[PDB]
Amino acid sequence: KGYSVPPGETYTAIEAPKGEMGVYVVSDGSERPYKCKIRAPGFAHLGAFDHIARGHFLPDAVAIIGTMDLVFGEVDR
Amino acid sequence: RPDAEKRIAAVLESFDKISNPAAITPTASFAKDLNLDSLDTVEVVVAIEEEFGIEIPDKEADEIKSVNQAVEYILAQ
Amino acid sequence: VSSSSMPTDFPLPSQQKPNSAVDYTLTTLDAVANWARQGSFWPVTFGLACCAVEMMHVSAPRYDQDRLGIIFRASPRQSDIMIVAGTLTNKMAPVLRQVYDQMPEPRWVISMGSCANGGGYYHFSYSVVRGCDRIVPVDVYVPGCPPTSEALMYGVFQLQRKMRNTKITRMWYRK
Amino acid sequence: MNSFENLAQDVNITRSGKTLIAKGTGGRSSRTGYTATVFGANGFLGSYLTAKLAKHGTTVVVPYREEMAKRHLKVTGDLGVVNFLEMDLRNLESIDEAVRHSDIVVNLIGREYETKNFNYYDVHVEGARRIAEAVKKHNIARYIHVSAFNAEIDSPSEFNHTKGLGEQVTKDIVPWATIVRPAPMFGREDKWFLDRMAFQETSNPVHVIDVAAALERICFDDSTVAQTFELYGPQKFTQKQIIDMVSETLPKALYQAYTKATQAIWWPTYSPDQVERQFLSQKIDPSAKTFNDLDLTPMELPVSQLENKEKTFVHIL
Amino acid sequence: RIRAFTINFGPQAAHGVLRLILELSGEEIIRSDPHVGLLHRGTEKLIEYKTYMQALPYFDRLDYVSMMTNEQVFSLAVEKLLNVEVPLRGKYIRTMFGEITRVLNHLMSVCSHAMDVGALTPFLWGFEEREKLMEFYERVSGARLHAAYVRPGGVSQDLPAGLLDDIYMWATQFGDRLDEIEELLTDNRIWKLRTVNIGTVTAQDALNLGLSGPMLRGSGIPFDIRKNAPY
Amino acid sequence: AIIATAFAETVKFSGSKQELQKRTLALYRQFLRGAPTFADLYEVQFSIPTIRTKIRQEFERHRFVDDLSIQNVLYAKGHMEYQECINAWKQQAQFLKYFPEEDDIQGRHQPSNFVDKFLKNRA
Amino acid sequence: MFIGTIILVLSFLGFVFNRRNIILAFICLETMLLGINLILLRNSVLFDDISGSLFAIVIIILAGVESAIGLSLLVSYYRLRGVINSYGI
Amino acid sequence: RPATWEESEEGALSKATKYFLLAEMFRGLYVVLEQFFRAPYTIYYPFEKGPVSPRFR
Amino acid sequence: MNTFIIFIILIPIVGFALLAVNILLAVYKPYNEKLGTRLAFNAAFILVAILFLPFDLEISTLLPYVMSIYLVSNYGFTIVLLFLLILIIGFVYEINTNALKINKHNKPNTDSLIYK
Amino acid sequence: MIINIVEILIFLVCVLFSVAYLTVAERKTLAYMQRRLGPNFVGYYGLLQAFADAVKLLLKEIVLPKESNYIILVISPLITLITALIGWVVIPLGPGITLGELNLGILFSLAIGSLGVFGSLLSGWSSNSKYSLLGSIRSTAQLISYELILTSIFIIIIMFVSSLNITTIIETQRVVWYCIPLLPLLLIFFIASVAETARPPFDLTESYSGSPFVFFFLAEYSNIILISAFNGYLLLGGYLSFNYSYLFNILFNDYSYVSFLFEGLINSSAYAIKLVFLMFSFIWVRAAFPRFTYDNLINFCWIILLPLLFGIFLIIPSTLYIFDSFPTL
Amino acid sequence: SSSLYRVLRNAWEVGPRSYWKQLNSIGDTKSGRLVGTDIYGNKFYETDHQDEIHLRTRYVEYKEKDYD
Amino acid sequence: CLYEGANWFEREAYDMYGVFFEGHPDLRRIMTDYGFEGHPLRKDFPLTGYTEVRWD
Ligand SMILES: CCCCCCCCCCCCCCCCCC(=O)OC[C@H](COP(=O)(O)OCCN)OC(=O)CCCCCCCCCCCCCCCCC
Ligand SMILES: NC(=O)C1=CN([C@@H]2O[C@H](COP(=O)(O)OP(=O)(O)OC[C@H]3O[C@@H](n4cnc5c(N)ncnc54)[C@H](OP(=O)(O)O)[C@@H]3O)[C@@H](O)[C@H]2O)C=CC1
Ligand code: SF4
Repeated sequence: KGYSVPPGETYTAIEAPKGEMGVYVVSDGSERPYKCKIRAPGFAHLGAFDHIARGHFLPDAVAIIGTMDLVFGEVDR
Repeated sequence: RPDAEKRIAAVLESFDKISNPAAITPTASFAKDLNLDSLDTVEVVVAIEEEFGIEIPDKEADEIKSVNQAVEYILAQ
Repeated sequence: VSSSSMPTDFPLPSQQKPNSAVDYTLTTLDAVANWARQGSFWPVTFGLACCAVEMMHVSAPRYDQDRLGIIFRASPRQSDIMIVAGTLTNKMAPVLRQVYDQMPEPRWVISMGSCANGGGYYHFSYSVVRGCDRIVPVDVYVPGCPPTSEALMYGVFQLQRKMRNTKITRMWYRK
Repeated sequence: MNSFENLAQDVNITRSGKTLIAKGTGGRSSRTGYTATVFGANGFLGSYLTAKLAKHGTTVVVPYREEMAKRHLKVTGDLGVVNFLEMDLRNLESIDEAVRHSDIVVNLIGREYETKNFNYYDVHVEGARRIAEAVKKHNIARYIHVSAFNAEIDSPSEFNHTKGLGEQVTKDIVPWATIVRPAPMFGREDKWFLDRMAFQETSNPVHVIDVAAALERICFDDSTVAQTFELYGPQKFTQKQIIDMVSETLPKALYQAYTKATQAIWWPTYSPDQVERQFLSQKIDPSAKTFNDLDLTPMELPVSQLENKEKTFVHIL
Repeated sequence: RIRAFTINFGPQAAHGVLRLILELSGEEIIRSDPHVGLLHRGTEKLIEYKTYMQALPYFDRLDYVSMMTNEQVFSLAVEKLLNVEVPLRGKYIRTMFGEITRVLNHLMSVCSHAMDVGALTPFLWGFEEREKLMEFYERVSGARLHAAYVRPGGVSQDLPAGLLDDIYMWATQFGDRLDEIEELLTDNRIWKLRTVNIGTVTAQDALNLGLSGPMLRGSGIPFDIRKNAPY
Repeated sequence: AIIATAFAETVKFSGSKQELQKRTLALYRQFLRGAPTFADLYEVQFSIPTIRTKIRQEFERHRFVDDLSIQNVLYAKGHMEYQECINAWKQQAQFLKYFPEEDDIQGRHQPSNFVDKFLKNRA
Repeated sequence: MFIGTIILVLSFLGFVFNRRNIILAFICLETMLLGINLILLRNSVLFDDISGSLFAIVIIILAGVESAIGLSLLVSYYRLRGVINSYGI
Repeated sequence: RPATWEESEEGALSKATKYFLLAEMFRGLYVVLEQFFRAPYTIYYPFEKGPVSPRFR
Repeated sequence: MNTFIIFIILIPIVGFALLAVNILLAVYKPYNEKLGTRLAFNAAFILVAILFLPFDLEISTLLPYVMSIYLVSNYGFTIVLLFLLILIIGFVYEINTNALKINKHNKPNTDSLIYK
Repeated sequence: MIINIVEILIFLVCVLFSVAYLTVAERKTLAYMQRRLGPNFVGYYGLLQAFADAVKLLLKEIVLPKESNYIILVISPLITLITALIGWVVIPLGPGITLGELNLGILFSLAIGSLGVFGSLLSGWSSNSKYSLLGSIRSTAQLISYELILTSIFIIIIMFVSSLNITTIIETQRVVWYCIPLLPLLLIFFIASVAETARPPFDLTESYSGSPFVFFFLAEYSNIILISAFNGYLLLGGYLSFNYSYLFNILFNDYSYVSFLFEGLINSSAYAIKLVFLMFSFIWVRAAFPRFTYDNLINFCWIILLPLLFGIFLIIPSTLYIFDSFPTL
Repeated sequence: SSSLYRVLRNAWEVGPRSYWKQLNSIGDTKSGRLVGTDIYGNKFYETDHQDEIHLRTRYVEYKEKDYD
Repeated sequence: CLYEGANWFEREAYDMYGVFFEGHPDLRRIMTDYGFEGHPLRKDFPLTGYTEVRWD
């Protein structure tokens, strides 16, 4: 069966080395989570790509991927 | 101009729900004269204008209801 | 011609040993070509998740791959083989097929991981292909969800053993 | 959802006595119950045939010659559906072992050119001898034998001669063989067709997906036993006509001397009995059954304004 | 009308399964558009049909170079919901394995950045330190890459018998193995010129984009969670 | 992401039925203008009036919908579909999702009556 | 003198009856200069002196500079018209 | 406030000798030259296996 | 008949042999999936190769001088000095104008935040 | 006529073996710089691996795309192969040991090195795609931009010899090499040589199968050893090591074929040890450095190196003038 | 180590017969102790030598020329 | 309108749930198949889905 979690909601964020990584989990009161959501750091980093990479050359569009450090397990799940 | 009118007629017979292709008078209005749909208005307009290679803005396009307005329009080029 | 001359007993290619000077010649030429296809061994990788880091431990200085002759020509136009190292979603199954399409004709593919054969951890998901068996015809399966760099190298050695008995020139002799 | 279109029903009995309950809906993960052996499934017809056969879950047993090519038919079926097993036509136990559990079996072994080990007489009338021996031996319902068009024995053409000899052999041995004569065959990247190029003979080309469809539509109804079928397209074509359709889509003795020179190579050279077949043309049996027997109709073989819009774009930044 | 030329950084320096439609005017990027979803598998739908202990490996699947941190965030959320407190040794041990996970992550990404820019020896030196650390993972958990070690009650099991004496022996030499990698990049003038005014983000729009960690602290803002909201 | 994609539209919801009818007819015009670039772009077997009859058929599916909000959600889904098709993001394998009927005949024995539905128990 | 005369004459007539594109006109101009070079360097060899070689080494440099000038002229022709016509300028 | 060019302890000659004689480039060159002369890490896989803990799966 | 010309003719024999060996030896077997307007460019791209040529013509103009350097001693030296300096002045034109740059079109937008 | 063809196939077997083993050498020292082994899988100690790769790539499928000139695409490999290999005549392995002793050897070595640009640019017109063109544009722009300063360094060196013969330069360098006075020129010539092959310090455009690949591959490393040969003769001592007159007056007593054998061994051992240290430095600079943007590269060549080179044009004839030291023909 | 002295003294300790088979098996030269053999037949060795790296002390010499 | 980092998040909430955000430039799908009909993170949507993929 598993253990039962009391009913509630939490957003818990820690600092992954990529950045602030959080999870928002909604507990029904059952032994399955009613809802889980992963806030990945690299999702917000790749969403921010257009804002920064305007007006850079094509080689410097590659050195900026390696500073937001996209592993893509983060960005899509 | 005169076989331009023949050409505008020439592709307007190239459809259906037309139970007489001889019923296309020079002021043939697509809804009541020809029994055309809400959709066949903008179907057979788009078919008129790819015959020439012209392109239409859309208040130049939603205004057209009749063959006379098409061949009065057509000298935009 | 009304008389059939085909023999009622002739060995299968898995059971046949060379006897004639032409057989030893084609066996030597076949050995030479196979040795080049093994000693140079170029792994196009279509790995899209975690097994890719486990592949980059085969590039690491503890378990080296270049000491085997392995280098990642990162273009399918020059890679001998493909490695599906990771999942296959339904958005990428034609992309994986198009990358598989472009490689030149002596081509193999090994399936690295458990997400790459039969769906894996994500087997009952809406956006996943249940293994690249549906897309590409795969020769060696390396199992392991992170299939140990040990085990991926072992799958490479298994593929090189498959390259030993390919018999490209004996086959032209109708064994 | 999916559905069994190849089947008339669910519960099918074969004539040997086996009861076959098909399971589930149609599609990849379900099974019809039939076991089929397709000889020459490596071939250009046979790839499409067992693609259509393993699509619904028919267990297909394919005997292969080389194992490097056969890999492209593992994709076509479910896990456990296609079963590869090695075969030479010489070792007769491999032939009677591949057909041992088939309830239907298809031959397509036919070769364009004679080589060092096989003439046309051993591929077309003696391999078919041995396969029909096996089906004779094993009580297999629905032996299907594929031939060429222009398949008669009075022909000067050794190909056409020994293929008529081959059907003589398979009517000799199994009385219940369906026997199928397709026309010239056009499809994707065919060997001596569209990619070979992209003349007063007249023959019909048929699309190969519909000869495979027609073949499978033969395979499952037993209205089709001990009848020979000829499968010809809709409209009759000249070679110069065909190649000039192709053109706007995109002395005999020393020509034979040239093909003499070019056969002694590992690439598939032109056969000399092939120019011989070129003067021959498509004369089809009227006392046969064509496409409309099995409910299908085959597919037929058939500057001034951008300069001024360019005048508003930017070209040098 | 400056007409833009369109290409992709397709899946086949893109780190794998990314697609990136760029629109260029010669050299310049005037528009960017990352396409994402070629790796998306629906893990978030799948967690809803597993229990919490069965949902634990879904987390070290995602962000597959920093596993213990992904385990730690889900375990801390379930701890907060469960209203339980982990023992003392269980806290220190997850501090330690969340920091060698941090070393492994920064190692992998710094050397991967150096490879796609063009320096390729740090790739291999960092990956040898990654082998030295993945053995510590295999001692501790069972598997090297995916460890289900950090659990919502705490830790999976106790340390092996002599590992504390071994991480010390590793650290004594890693201190200089890192200065060595630092020397051919930090004051390399080619590595400098390639990244000095590249990727500048102002501190006010680093907040509006929702950026954090090394990108928010790249811009001058003193914020990190293990000092501000510690755990 | 302050700059948006080329064939973008800020999603906006209409309080009137007729202005949504205006937007729907403009959308039909965009689709049928783009039918030849769809035929070139996706390397299709057939010719352009079959793309045009499918666009018309996909619009005659949703003609007698009354509720204005459901027509708004329908119009937004349709514009997203146009933006995917015109920008060459969808591939040919998902462009040909729209044509399951056209590619091949799926075989014999199409069940029409109760009995040939019964003989295969709807398969 | 034959090779320089015939390359100059054939180069000239290929320039004159050029109706197909513009860069055939450029390369026919350069081959005309080549033919002039051939005639002059033969005369320098036959007369045993450097002065034809002097004019030839100067006209090499002038041909290069004219190619640079005129191809920048074509680029500026192309700036405002993103097409070059087949019939000509 | 960032220092101007005139409030710097290095001479222009000292600063530009490091400029034209590539000083720290040579330093980073000499690092990997040192690494040429040391022991590699490679084990030979089917002849030598790497780490095992009993917990391994 | 020297050993200079066997080289000139023999290097192609090397190449013709090797690409023969592959074309004669390897699989062709292609298909559609295996197989497979104009863009604008910045001015410095075309500029580097157009202005390349007047410097190249100078470098091969030094080539008659450095072979004659003894015979024109103290006199051709000064003529070459004047030649080189006349071309150095066109070069300082070129680098004062910042000609060969491709410069990025988007700034941080320096213009300040004023109100009302 | 037996003599010269046996000599030329001896020279060909030497140089076309040594371009193959340079590949095996770069993989092994790139590996040991990265603290791993090189190949040891295919020879007794890893050798004939370039043979393994050539044996396999002459078995590889050639793809001629929809987009392509077929003829242009397969004879751009040969015109780059042939002119990457033609420049191997004029290098001396000793005094007067070339495959052709012509009095204008630098003019030839300089004219062949300008013929090598085409097989980049021309093969951009192969497979005409909009990104398959401007990458070739950036490639050829860098290529011509750095052969400018290559030619410049050549003409600076010939200001000391005043002869376009090559072994005349090496006999002139017996009193001192030319790197010892002109050491900034050794640095400038090394980096221009690295750019002229587009090595992966100075690579941007990287960042076929079969015969068009192995011809480009052989042309790349033949260009490596050819520009290394250029550095070896005009900047370092060509075949010169030390005096070795006293050692001979100890050893020998009169001219014999073993004495000429010994002297040729010493001369080409000196030449080969220069060339081998130079190729090691090529691989050693490949291992340690990231790459360039096109703008950093063009700024580097036209704005930094070339004005300094103008200063060198002014300074070196002026010091040959101040002390009355002009070289005589 | 990466030395020539190590391969030198190990080639002298193991002998030329065993050197040619160890060169046809691995790239290295190794001097072991024969801890034991396999039921399949696979001789195993442990090296006590000072200039060894971690994870090099133990190894296998196989029986067949195709080894797993 | 206020947060430039919000829209991708809104867009993900669009595809998994079908929730709309009026006044949004480029609301469309993200991290799902392009021809995907359905909103996955939704209690009426089944786990394994409606469709599957193979090579015909
Ligand atoms: C006071 C000194 C003497 C005074 C006399 C004047 C000069 C005489 C000496 C001339 C010798 C010149 C040698 C080459 C000069 C290089 C100058 C340089 O550093 O280029 C700078 C350039 C960018 O310039 P910038 O934007 O201003 O940034 C510089 C950061 N401060 O940076 C770049 O664009 C890239 C820099 C590339 C550097 C080469 C990189 C790869 C080549 C490495 C070669 C190493 C050779 C070692 C081989 C060893 C063999 C044993
Ligand atoms: N123009 C055409 O295409 C026509 C074809 N046909 C006939 O249809 C049949 C198949 O035609 P098609 O598919 O187009 O061409 P194929 O290439 O398929 O014909 C050869 C097939 O049978 C195999 N084969 C040939 N000889 C042997 C042999 N001794 N032993 C084992 N297998 C052998 C081949 O194996 P492998 O794959 O390894 O090469 C291959 O699978 C043939 O009988 C042909 O006569 C009918 C009329 C015209
Ligand atoms: S196989 Fe395992 S480690 Fe590899 S990507 Fe899939 S789940 Fe991740």
